[PDB]
Amino acid sequence: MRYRQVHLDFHTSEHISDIGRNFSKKNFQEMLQLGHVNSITVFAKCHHGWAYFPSATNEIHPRLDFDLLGAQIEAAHEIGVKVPIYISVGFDEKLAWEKPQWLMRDEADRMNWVDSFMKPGYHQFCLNTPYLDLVIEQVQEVVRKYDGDGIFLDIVGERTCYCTTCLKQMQADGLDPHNKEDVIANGRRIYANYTTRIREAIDAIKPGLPVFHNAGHIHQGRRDLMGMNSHLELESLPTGGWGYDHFPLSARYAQPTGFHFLGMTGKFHTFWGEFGGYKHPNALRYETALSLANGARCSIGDQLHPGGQMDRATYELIGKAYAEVEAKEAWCVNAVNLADVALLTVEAAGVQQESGAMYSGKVDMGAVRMLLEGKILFDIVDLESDWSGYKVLILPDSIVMKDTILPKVEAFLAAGGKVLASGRSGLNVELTRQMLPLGFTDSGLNPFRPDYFRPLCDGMANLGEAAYVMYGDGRRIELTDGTELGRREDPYFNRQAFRFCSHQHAPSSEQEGGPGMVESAQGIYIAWNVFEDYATKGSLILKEMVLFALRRLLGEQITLKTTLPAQGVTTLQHQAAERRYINHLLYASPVKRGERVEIIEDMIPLQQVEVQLQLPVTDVKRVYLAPQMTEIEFKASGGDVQFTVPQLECHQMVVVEYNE
Amino acid sequence: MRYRQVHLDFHTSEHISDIGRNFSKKNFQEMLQLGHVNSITVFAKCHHGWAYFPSATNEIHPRLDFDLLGAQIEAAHEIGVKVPIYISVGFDEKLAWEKPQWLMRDEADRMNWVDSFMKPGYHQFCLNTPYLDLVIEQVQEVVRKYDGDGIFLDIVGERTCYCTTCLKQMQADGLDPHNKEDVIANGRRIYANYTTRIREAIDAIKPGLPVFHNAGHIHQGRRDLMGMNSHLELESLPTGGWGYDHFPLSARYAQPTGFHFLGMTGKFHTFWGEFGGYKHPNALRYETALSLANGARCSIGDQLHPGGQMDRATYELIGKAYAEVEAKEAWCVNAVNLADVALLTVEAAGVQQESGAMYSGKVDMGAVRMLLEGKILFDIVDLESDWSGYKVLILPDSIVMKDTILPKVEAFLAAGGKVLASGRSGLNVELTRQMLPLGFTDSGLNPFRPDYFRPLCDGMANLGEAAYVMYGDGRRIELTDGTELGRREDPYFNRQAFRFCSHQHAPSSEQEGGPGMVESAQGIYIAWNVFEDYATKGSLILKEMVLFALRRLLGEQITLKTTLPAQGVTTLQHQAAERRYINHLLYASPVKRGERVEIIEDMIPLQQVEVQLQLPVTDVKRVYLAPQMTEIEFKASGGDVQFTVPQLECHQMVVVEYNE
Ligand SMILES: [Zn+2]
Ligand SMILES: [Zn+2]
Repeated sequence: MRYRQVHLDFHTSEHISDIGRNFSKKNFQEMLQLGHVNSITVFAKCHHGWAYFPSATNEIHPRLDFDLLGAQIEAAHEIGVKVPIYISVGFDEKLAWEKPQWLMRDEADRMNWVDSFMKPGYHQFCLNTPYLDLVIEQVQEVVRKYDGDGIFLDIVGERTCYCTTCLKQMQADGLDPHNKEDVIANGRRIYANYTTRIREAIDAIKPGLPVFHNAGHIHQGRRDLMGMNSHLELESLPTGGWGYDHFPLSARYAQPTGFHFLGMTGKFHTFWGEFGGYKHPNALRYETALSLANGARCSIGDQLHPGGQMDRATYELIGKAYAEVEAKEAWCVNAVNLADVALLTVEAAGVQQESGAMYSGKVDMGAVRMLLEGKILFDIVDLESDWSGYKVLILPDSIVMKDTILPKVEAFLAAGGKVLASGRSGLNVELTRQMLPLGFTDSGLNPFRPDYFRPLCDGMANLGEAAYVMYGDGRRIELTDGTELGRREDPYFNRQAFRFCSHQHAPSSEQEGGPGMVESAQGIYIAWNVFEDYATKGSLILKEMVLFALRRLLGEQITLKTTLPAQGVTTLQHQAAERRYINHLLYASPVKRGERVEIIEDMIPLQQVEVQLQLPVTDVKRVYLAPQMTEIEFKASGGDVQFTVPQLECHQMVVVEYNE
Repeated sequence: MRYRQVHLDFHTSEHISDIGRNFSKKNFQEMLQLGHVNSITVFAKCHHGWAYFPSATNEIHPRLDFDLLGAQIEAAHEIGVKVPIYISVGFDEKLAWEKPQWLMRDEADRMNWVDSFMKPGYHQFCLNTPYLDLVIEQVQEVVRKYDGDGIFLDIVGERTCYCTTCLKQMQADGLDPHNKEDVIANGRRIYANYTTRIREAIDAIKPGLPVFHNAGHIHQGRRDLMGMNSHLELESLPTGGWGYDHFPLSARYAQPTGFHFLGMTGKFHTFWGEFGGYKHPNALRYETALSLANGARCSIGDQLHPGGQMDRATYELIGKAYAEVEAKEAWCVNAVNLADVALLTVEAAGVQQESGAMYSGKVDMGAVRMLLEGKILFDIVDLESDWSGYKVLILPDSIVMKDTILPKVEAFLAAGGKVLASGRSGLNVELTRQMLPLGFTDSGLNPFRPDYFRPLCDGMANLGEAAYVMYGDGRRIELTDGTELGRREDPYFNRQAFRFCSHQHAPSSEQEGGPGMVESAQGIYIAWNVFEDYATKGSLILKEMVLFALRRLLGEQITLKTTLPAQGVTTLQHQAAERRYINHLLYASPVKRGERVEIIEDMIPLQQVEVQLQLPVTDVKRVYLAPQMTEIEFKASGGDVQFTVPQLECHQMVVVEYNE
């Protein structure tokens, strides 16, 4: 899987003329070279529904006079650039106008994404209709006729559809359209039927041609949906609707599954379709680095001007990131993540949470923020993952012990694992009893919110002893055999009519309300929804409480310590074949501009970044900066090594060579 | 005016007992010393309406047994700490329950801030009622009986009120309550009558006792409202509702007026009343530094626990900022700002704008962001300011040439000033004709939005030649005697039903649409609302266009150039008495946590920050880091000096000593 990809959008209105008139093999090749691009996904069929080749199963764009798809594959292949081919599935707008009977409908007869033809935008087809047969024919034609390096199928996933075809079919199969569960399950079958028919059609022509089905998100805990692809493309524009948490939450779930996967961002300031929109180079330098460090290849979105001329400014911008990716690839191929901590996301565990961004939940964003800022080495796991390689399992806020979860947690604890649990985590489904041996009994929903946490151990809060406000829902708890690491204090009263103090919550009554943080032999419990609190209010104390509990659980076994500050990111990747570890160190700080877009313009050097590793190896040979190939001083005793990076700009890889 | 103030909130419910029971002279003094506090505003009367002294004109808090106000003034005065005294005016909640007839009403009979007594919160009194007489009595009592260092009067400003008293009075004075203008003007008289009665009552007891009337914002272009105070306190919690633009927009307007003024932030993570809420020290280190650099003293908000014990964690946190302010004060007293650029805010010019934060407009935030990120030395000016000392006047987006503005702009241009204007700036009120000699004629509202700007000069856009998307409303214009610095390109069409291309706007038609940026002898015009665009979308090209035009207008006369990166702030302040300039250099990067709060945890050193100054002095004696008192190498030729700061952490002052 190539590291330096471009996703070249070509959603082009029938009402624009002279399509491709300014295309040239020379221009296409010069700009790929300016961008250091080694793969470019080009269009066979766009959202408007047109083919960019003289098609027999679809209509060519009515203002295109030549085989643009063919010319692009030839131009790229002649300079060693691979060319996966894009087909819009969910959208075919020129067919939408002829076959509205095949479009998705909600319960109230509404189309998506746009609810009429009297407004601009696209109308999604239902794959439970004969539109599926037309899609297979069109996919078959492209796979037969063109020497592409794979197929990208867009606007697909499990839907809920109430179109005439779906309502008749559900009634004939004895399903109830008024039962939401029935319609969700119908849509699971409809989607699986589509991906099964695509794999069979393609395997009858070019066996093992790569296929990716784009839903815009990799749904966690769904191995069936991931397995319908040959590889994963994580569409994740941090300035385009996804936010900056979405990529690490996805990548740290993807890498341990064994799938090859890329992070796809955009060249655009905002989102897809932003003609004339440009990030600063430093944004793409950091975003590509963060893909490499997490075990991913890179894609950068672009849209080709209707005239077919590739934009110089764009490939200048892509090249500033991709020249650096070229020099580092060698240290990223076949890499496996070393992690101390398994995070079972609320999403992976199949439990309801508050949305905090388009495809991320608030508990999950809370936890990932603390893990990244805390330099904890982690993977994200689901109920199918093997937990036994992880020292600590995090159960954030809402992991109730249902039939599908408790046995796997009990087995992890029996085998010597430790758990960090917060809030409802560990409760039975009924929320009446704590089922994990964490050293306390549950006395029910805490009856004050907000309330206070007082640390009872030194080195937890940077400012020391105080009553710190907790905004999360709490559990009142009673110590049994556990050790108290901090306590709950009640406010004088809850903010209410006739009883309120100042602008917000009442101050602390300074009356003890039982323990707030409890340590036992098998881990640490925090009596508040602290992870959702950190994604909502962002109080620093929430992170300090969690990172204190994790550092205590990991003790002397912690694999990494560093002075890399909070906004920085680190990973420790293993190239076994090459008998080396790669410590990835990054520092960039997105900053809010416009109303809410978080952007990167500055890239500030750090100096004298100290790392202490604890590798499961016998003898450390040497330590060097890649790709500079600059030895640095280190001190090693067995697999325990310490070093200092003189200077870090954006991203620095530090290679530790060993003897096993 | 002291540099190290605390605003000690004490809004305390009647339903909390043992008020002040844990107060002690020793605790109050220890915590002031831990915090390096040299002034603390303490409460005589809170929002709940209680006195904190045995009052004859108001009721003491019913659970307070001793003169808390008296004890606090004595404890502070005995260690050389000044004590201004706080009186809630707008709120007296225990009186609200007895005299609801004196409360403000809107057109629909609604109270503010909270629209019933069956919900928690405060109910604002109307100062057009006999409540004003009770306020004067209570202010008189506090000024007679207590040795305070000033009065802070809270919840006041110009209102619009439709209470029974106001409606009767308006009808009797021949005003029309259904005419909004009439009610606004009534409220201007009501507020002026309140501040006039306060100054006369206080001057009859302690002539020239400091008074500040808090509206939460200094309204720009209103010298009458500023002049009702002895000094200005800019309430500006960047994590508490105000945002990070509000302080520089206010401070760079305040300093050149001659008022002594402070920046008031909070110790809290969020806003006032956040018991148990704590920022990281680095946030207050930066925020206090930014006050010093802009010519302001510092206040940090706190709220005293009802028990009267000052919180150790809080005064640890305040001390980490205030120890550093103590060492730097010497270089901030009697300082005057050196600026190349006058920014006439939309607010100062009295013109409508889109709100972009609680008390800042989008055009004004756009402009301040570009000036700070661009290291342009600036003041904010109104129609009463003297413009003649400024090389460049900025007219952002919407400064139409009404009777109150055009003569002052024509006089500034005649005297050799240059203007940067955008969008509607310079148009007549009718928006049919450009009234400034900027080298083009106006051909009306541009009929495409969005559209494109192509730079025609090198060194404008970091990625070079391209069509960059402009989202702001445009003016189509026609070159006459001006020079074109870039052009407008039309899209194929506007996004509409039946005509749309891809997800957003149509790509560039590459058809010239007239000039977009025009240079003349007297300045530069940009044919888009670029400042509102930068506060909405945040496209980097918008800043690059503006800073290119400003650098061109200033040419060789630019007073400062630096490698301090974009997120950094610089000012050049003049201590005339001490025959030195102070170059202030800051780097901190607030980062979004929770849902939207922008916080500071990291403080990253910068290295080898280069500055070139052009001072109007003959001979530079020396250059040193204060307060370290460390000489640095420099090269001077007349008033032209260059130096390099080895290391900058948070804030560094660089002192340039001269001979005139
Ligand atoms: Zn359907
Ligand atoms: Zn009134």
